[PDB]
Amino acid sequence: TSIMAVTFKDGVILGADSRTTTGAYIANRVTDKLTRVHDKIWCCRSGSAADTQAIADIVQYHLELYTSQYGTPSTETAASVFKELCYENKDNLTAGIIVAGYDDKNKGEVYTIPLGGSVHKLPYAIAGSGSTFIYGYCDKNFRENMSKEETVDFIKHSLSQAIKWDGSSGGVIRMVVLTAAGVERLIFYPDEYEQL
Amino acid sequence: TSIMAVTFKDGVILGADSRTTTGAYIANRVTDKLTRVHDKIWCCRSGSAADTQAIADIVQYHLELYTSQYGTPSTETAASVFKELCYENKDNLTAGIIVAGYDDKNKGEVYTIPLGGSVHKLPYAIAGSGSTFIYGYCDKNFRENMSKEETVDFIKHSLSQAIKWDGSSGGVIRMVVLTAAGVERLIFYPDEYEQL
Amino acid sequence: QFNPYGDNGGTILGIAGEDFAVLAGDTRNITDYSINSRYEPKVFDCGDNIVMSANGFAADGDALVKRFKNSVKWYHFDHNDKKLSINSAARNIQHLLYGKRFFPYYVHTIIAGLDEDGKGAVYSFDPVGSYEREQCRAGGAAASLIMPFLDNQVNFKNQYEPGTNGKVKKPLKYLSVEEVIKLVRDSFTSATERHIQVGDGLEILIVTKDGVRKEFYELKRD
Amino acid sequence: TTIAGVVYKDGIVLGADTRATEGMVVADKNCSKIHFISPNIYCCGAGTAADTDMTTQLISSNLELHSLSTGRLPRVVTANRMLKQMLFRYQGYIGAALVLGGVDVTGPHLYSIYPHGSTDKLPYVTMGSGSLAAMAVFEDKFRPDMEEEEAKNLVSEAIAAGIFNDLGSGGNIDLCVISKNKLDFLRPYTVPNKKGTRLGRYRCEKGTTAVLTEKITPL
Amino acid sequence: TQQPIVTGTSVISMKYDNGVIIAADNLGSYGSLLRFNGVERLIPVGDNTVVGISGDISDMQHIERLLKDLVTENAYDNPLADAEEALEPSYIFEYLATVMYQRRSKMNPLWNAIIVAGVQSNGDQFLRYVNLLGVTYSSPTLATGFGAHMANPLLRKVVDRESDIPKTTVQVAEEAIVNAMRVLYYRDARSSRNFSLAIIDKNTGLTFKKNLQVENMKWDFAKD
Amino acid sequence: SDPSSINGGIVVAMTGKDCVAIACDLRLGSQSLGVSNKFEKIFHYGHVFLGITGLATDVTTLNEMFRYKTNLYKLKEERAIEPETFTQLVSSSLYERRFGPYFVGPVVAGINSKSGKPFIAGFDLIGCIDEAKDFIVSGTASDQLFGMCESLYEPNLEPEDLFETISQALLNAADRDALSGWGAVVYIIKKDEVVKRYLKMRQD
Amino acid sequence: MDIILGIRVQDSVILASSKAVTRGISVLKDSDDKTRQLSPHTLMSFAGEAGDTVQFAEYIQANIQLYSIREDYELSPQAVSSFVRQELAKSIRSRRPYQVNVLIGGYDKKKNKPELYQIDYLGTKVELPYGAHGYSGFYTFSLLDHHYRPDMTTEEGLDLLKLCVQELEKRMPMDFKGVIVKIVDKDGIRQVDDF
Amino acid sequence: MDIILGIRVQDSVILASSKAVTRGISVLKDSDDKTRQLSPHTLMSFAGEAGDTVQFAEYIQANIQLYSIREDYELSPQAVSSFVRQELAKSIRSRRPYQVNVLIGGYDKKKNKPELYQIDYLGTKVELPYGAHGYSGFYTFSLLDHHYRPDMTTEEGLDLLKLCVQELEKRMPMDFKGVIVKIVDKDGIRQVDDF
Amino acid sequence: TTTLAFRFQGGIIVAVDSRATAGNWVASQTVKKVIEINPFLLGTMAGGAADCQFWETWLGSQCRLHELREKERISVAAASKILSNLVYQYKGAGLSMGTMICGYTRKEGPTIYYVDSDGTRLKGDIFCVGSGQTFAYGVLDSNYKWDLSVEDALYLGKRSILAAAHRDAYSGGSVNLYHVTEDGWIYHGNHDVGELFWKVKEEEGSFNNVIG
Ligand SMILES: *C[C@@](C)(O)[C@](*)(O)[C@H](Cc1ccccc1)NC(=O)[C@H](Cc1ccc(OC)cc1)NC(=O)[C@H](C)NC(=O)CN1CCOCC1
Ligand SMILES: *C[C@@](C)(O)[C@](*)(O)[C@H](Cc1ccccc1)NC(=O)[C@H](Cc1ccc(OC)cc1)NC(=O)[C@H](C)NC(=O)CN1CCOCC1
Ligand SMILES: *C[C@@](C)(O)[C@](*)(O)[C@H](Cc1ccccc1)NC(=O)[C@H](Cc1ccc(OC)cc1)NC(=O)[C@H](C)NC(=O)CN1CCOCC1
Ligand SMILES: *C[C@@](C)(O)[C@](*)(O)[C@H](Cc1ccccc1)NC(=O)[C@H](Cc1ccc(OC)cc1)NC(=O)[C@H](C)NC(=O)CN1CCOCC1
Ligand SMILES: [Mg+2]
Ligand SMILES: [Mg+2]
Ligand SMILES: [Mg+2]
Ligand SMILES: [Mg+2]
Ligand SMILES: [Mg+2]
Repeated sequence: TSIMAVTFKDGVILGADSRTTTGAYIANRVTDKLTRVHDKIWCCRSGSAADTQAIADIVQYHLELYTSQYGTPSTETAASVFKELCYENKDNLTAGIIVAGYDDKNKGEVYTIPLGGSVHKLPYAIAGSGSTFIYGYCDKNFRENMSKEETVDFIKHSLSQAIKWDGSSGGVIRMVVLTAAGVERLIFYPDEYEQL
Repeated sequence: TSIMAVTFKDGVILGADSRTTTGAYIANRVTDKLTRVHDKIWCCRSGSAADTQAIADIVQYHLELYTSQYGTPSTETAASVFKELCYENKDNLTAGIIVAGYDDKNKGEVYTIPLGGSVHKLPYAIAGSGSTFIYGYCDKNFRENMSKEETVDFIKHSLSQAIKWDGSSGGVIRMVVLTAAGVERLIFYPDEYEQL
Repeated sequence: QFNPYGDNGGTILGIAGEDFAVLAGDTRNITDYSINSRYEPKVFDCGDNIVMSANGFAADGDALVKRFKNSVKWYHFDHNDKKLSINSAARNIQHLLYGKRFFPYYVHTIIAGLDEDGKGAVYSFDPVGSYEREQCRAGGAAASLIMPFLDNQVNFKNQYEPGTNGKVKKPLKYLSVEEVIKLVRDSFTSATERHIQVGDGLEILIVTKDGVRKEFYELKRD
Repeated sequence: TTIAGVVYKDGIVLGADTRATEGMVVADKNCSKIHFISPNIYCCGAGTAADTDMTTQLISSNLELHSLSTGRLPRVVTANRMLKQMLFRYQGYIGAALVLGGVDVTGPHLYSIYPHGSTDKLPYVTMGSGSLAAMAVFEDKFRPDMEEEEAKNLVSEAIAAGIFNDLGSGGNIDLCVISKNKLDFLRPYTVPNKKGTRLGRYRCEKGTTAVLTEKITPL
Repeated sequence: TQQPIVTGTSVISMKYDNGVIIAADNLGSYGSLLRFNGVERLIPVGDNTVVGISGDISDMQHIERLLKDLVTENAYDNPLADAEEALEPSYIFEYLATVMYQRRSKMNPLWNAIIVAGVQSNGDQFLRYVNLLGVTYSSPTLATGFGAHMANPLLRKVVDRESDIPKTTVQVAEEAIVNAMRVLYYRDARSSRNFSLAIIDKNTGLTFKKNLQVENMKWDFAKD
Repeated sequence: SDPSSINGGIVVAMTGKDCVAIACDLRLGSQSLGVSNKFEKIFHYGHVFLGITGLATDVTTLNEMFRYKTNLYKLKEERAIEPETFTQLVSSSLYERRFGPYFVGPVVAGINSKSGKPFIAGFDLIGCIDEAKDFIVSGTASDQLFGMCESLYEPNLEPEDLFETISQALLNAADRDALSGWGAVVYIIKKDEVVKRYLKMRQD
Repeated sequence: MDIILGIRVQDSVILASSKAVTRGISVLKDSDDKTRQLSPHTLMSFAGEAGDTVQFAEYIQANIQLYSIREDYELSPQAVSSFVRQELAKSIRSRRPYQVNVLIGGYDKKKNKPELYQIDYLGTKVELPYGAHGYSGFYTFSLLDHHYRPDMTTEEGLDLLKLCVQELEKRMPMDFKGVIVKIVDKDGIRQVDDF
Repeated sequence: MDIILGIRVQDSVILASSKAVTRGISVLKDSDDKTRQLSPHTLMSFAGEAGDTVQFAEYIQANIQLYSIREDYELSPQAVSSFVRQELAKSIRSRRPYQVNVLIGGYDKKKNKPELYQIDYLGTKVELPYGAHGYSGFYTFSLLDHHYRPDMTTEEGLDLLKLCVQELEKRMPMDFKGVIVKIVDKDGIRQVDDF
Repeated sequence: TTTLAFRFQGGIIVAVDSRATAGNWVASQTVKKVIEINPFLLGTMAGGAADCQFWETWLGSQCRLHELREKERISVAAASKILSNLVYQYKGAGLSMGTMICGYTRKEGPTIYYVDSDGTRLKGDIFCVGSGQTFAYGVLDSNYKWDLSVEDALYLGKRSILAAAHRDAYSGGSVNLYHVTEDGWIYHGNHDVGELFWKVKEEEGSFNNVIG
């Protein structure tokens, strides 16, 4: 899987490939790995598909119940609920989740939750099997307070490389843009990103 | 280990980090992983230190005896001798070797020999544990027929990233330049490359 | 770890008549749940009026058949073009198989032909070369489905005469070549219906004093 | 097993073969694999056969009770959730691999559910030993918004690919067409193999078997 | 005993009325890493045979050298090396089949699956498979590894039995092969877009096509 | 070690014209040692017949269990259980031990008393229903029985024609299995009479 | 525990059970009675794992004796055997199963018939004319197949049993230190003190 | 093979060796002589793995008999035992070692002394007043520690040996079918036919 | 398998069953477990079918070379020891072989040697080898005496295999009988257990554990 979340001036953007594998067989080539846990809190999923879906469904439930009682939860609160599930059930789970959200107060925020169940707040984050190949590229090319078009290009180029080298990643590049303006879904096909 | 060989206009340049590990202990922090098998045929060594030294010594012997009888061997010939040893003794060896040399006829050439014992002639090559992190970066930034100063920078930036992310790599960045002009040894210290 | 053996499926059937013999086999070749070929012959004319099949692991089967064919060739050279009798061929095959006792040929072998009195013969071998002459033998994947039917219909087992109630056995009347071919085709139709590795085609080699004849029939392809 | 489904213009077409096996032996040649969940939702089933039967039946039963309480037709998402959450809880030990298809108030929906509790929501899916053979046919010939008779043919063609090329699959082709206006449960849709004809009669004549004793009791 | 390191995926093939077609992608995988993007896995032998190889790439390169060396050796003291005593597909196959089975029997196999495609002296189509165990078989369509599961079902719809071979033209057969290569790219996680294709025809000879690509790719249904 | 082949034995059932037949061998062993040659595997609950192969302690336990359940059924329903209903009861009961199963291969046989329709069925050890019209087989010589039944069987046989078919299927299949035989029983079941016959077979 | 035999004749059931109790390399005792009286006309012999054998026998004995007091009635041998089988069949799926095999020899006072039941640690019950557990059966069943008749007297049963014990002394590797023999008939249970 | 004993008295060595040959669950023979005469005044008893035992004994016998012909002379018991030990010590580091334990009882005609050597399959040699191999020694050594005296007669040696065999029959689990006894003295080797 | 051979007043009796198994699969019921080495030597076969058939056929070749080289019939002692010394060379390799070398010569009289694949070689008067040896031992040992006639000995051997054919799941098919005397061996027929069992039951009044 190749997934990433990147903060920028107007907010945050999540990105992902669309490949799901069973050994060498691509079980779903058009997978949607960007899932919505609240209006403007989304996550990227890597690891066991069953585990990450089960977690994401429970988080969605917790935040819906939080909203009923205490209003809109912060991105930090969403990350804490993901962490709590992942840490306490570390022996039975294989889940690597990036949490990304837009507040008006805090603006864009990215939290990564690797296998251990630890939490790390970062300007951007990369994860999944295909992320190994783009550490070098992403570190050299990331800047803070990029524009929307720059951040879309930074994610598109990065995942293009992750897809190129990782057999476990592939298909379309999906993105989800989180700003004050709302929620925008973007898709990019092989014919576009392969020629970069 | 992080190693690479890159062809350019005037010839070829080999590059390497200097770290040698025994588990977490850095047994040699100033290691020389670029070894000379002929006047203008060198190799980069990754894998078992004992295996790669034993191989490099045998190749050096074969090419010295080739030279005594048939004059200067081609870079292709050197690669074939490395391949022959690595392929036929694949069950007992852990060696990943890049072979790089300068002919006047052929100019710069790079051959990579991964674990299997297969041979692959390439414009440039990367290898070692730290190479995983720079596939994305190297693919995006490599051009053919670069100048010497561009290729030194391309190798310096690449291995700087490989060192940054891989714990198994580190120390100084050594390089060896192979052109018609001769053989030049370059070294770059942490204080120089870390701030890139 | 490397596993030198594999299973290519298939099923074979030998039946000895009074003055003839048949050796049949399905033409499907498989590995696991995949079909490799719908027509890969398995039963071979080896010369000297002997037909052979080595069903199981197809590589070991091909190797063995190849070695026996060569054994027939060198028997002619070394013994003044003498015809290799079916009993002698069988003993030669025992030694070929037992030669690899500690790294076996993963196959169940059957040869068919005529004995030196002109009567029909079928010999049957385990993987390490133990053998015996029989009148009837199925081998391979669906052998457990076919052999009981052949005990019942060829040797008239558990069959008695109506009216006597268990006292007088049904007499052991001889089967014609047309009668035997019906049993083979129906045995393979049954085995195809109930065994997943059996199907595609049936190839029968018939041995008489006049020589080796072939017949081919379609089998269900799923 | 070869099970498959497609989303077409008016709704859903589900497909399945009819071979049940034990070991390498065929126990049933005409075995039904398309299960009833609710009147507007059906489920094709592959994997461990008992697990497939009981898992569909339990979720069908619970949806019936759910639907009686709410008074409205159930949705595919709730069938999907109930199956998913159960299979996840049991960590793969309930070896059910389903193709879930139905038509809601919200339109037609098709899912694939895996033994570990993962689900994919897709316009076409295939599962079982014969899923690759069947998926090859869909990658070759599928397009979105097909007409009914075209979609029927594509699914039938995909199951056939499994029947012939996969040894795990065989027998007849069953379809289930689901739209807003109708439900068409076609069993069998096609009989691609004739039953082999036997050339002899091997049945024994009366008094051929040897008996020791006999008893008769009326009812 | 070893384990394969750098690997090649599916080789697919079929017969048609006048000859045979064979194809294979240009990738050398290193586990999940798509390491080498310029690897040729169809290796021609003379002007009447193409050997398509999947599995371990170092063992492929070894086999490539054996075949190269076989051509050299057949030329020795052979005035008819480019005519009646040229190497045949059936000769080249039987050699490889002998080698493969010998190596498995010494518990040191060549970790490959091979398809030999060609046309014989008398115009007959030759198409046969051999693998690391020495197992051999022939069929109107043949495919290794992943292609056995996805390519064969599609190719068999064009040539289901022997009697369909004369009815199949080179255009129909080539379309089917290229169609199958697209399907494998969608669905095989260890495949690539770039491939090579080879036609060996009894009239037009050996045509070797490099740098082909999978095209007409349906991804539009993803956005929903 | 393998619980399904410690004790050994077989059951087969067939349909005919207005009749069904079910049959079983009489062996009980401890692997190679033959112990009993009077261990019947066919039981009945009213007009519904149940054959059970596999681990003998479970064969006995399940018989006792289904007697229990069908007795309470009859008391509450005020009628005997039918084959279709009993089949579902067997399936339920086996599946409730999904992760610690009874090591058995049950076979239902009977005639529905209301419709008059002949009925047979079979199950795996966790209760999946094989629901075939022609024949059902079970035991250590199941492969052998499958082959015999597929070549001998034909539809709509009269009771005494069917007797010969099922008997020859059982006997010839058992004689190719080390852990089956030692005697055999055949029930011919009609809508209102049942004929039970013991077969003469080789005692090795 | 090693050898336990049983044989049902015309009017009685005879149980023979070895006297040796071995642990490792030492024979700790050569006079061990591997039986318990469950009721006046029902006797159970037993063999299997150390501890489990006696613990199981005494537990069954206690329950049948409780039944006898409560109802002022002796359960039939058929009933006792069915109770024992259920206990073993319950046991086999426990945390720690009873590793005990048993023979139940009883005289049914209602039917005026001797009855012999063989039950293993799995709960596998069979009524037999003669039975054995463990390796003994491999020798003794073929003898009894040859020599047994249903209408034999108790003395003929004891002679046939001597022939079984001689064959076991000749051909078995372990010294089982002879057998204690007990007869179960209409008059109850008695021990043959010279064998 | 199971029990082999040896005891050296005043003027002789006495070797007792069991008669049973068991394979699995069946005692195949009850009259097996587990000894070979190496020379007229030297006897070797043996026990260990099937096949290896006899093969080793007969091989040693052949070599000593060859020495006897070549030199027209009988090797001392000390010499024969040293030859045997070396063969076993060579064996233990082979591809497939001989799994055989031995006792060598001899009368040295030069020194006019009986001698008993105990050697195991590793090549561990010891001269002893009394010896045993396998489990027998666990019972028999404590007896002999109590009752043995160096100046005993051959009849006293045989009584002391009966007391060893009775204790083994009482306390060992396996029926070894009694022992064949042989005396090695100045007049050669003879078998005690009633024991 | 069940093979027995025993010595008595009027020679040697040898009897064997005729079943071959591959697990619980009955592979054949018409198998020859007695090899006729010459007119005075028999070999029985138990264990691996190939191992027996091969090395006992080979034994017959080595017995022929002895009588060519030495102008004299090979002794039973010598014939048995060729086979025992052979299997001992293959010890640990996994040969499975349990056999009985039965024969007559003037030098030794009637003689039986037990030889097995782990090197054991034993002379004796009675042996039973196979999966069904215990069942045969039971009947044989309890009806044996030197006294026996040739008619009674032949029957007792026939009956001791029947006994094991019945109880042992891996023995059966038919009983092949041999009588060895000073003049050589004599075949005494193939007796199918299918018919023999019911005949022996009726005539002897035994096997009362059975329904029939
Ligand atoms: C790089 C990639 C594509 O693997 C990325 O990490 C995927 C993330 C993803 C996929 C779909 C939806 C959301 C997120 N992961 C997968 O594709 C996983 C790979 C995976 C499997 C198993 C484990 O650890 C136990 C980790 C990662 N694919 C699956 O989960 C598929 C659907 N199911 C299986 O492979 C079945 N296996 C059987 C063995 O037991 C585990 C599940
Ligand atoms: C990334 C790095 C630094 O590991 C790179 O690949 C090194 C290449 C190198 C180092 C020195 C000179 C030339 C080239 N490799 C090492 O530092 C190796 C790591 C390694 C060890 C073992 C194996 O495979 C068996 C592969 C890689 N370090 C060593 O070889 C050191 C000197 N020795 C040991 O770690 C001792 N071990 C003990 C266990 O048996 C293997 C050797
Ligand atoms: C291609 C095929 C035939 O496998 C397809 O998936 C079948 C789907 C099906 C659905 C409903 C009714 C009938 C058939 N599945 C089967 O036929 C399964 C195949 C199978 C066997 C074994 C295992 O083990 C994990 C999985 C799948 N057949 C069965 O389930 C049969 C009836 N029962 C058994 O094989 C008994 N085993 C015992 C061990 O536990 C699993 C059940
Ligand atoms: C009662 C029985 C069956 O045990 C008796 O001993 C048979 C004696 C016999 C003698 C001559 C000809 C035929 C039969 N033995 C068999 O039938 C053997 C039993 C057996 C199988 C396997 C082994 O393995 C060490 C030992 C004994 N059956 C066979 O030999 C069968 C027909 N063949 C195989 O099992 C083939 N395998 C292949 C691998 O190598 C071992 C033999
Ligand atoms: Mg990719
Ligand atoms: Mg089929
Ligand atoms: Mg069903
Ligand atoms: Mg039988
Ligand atoms: Mg038997």
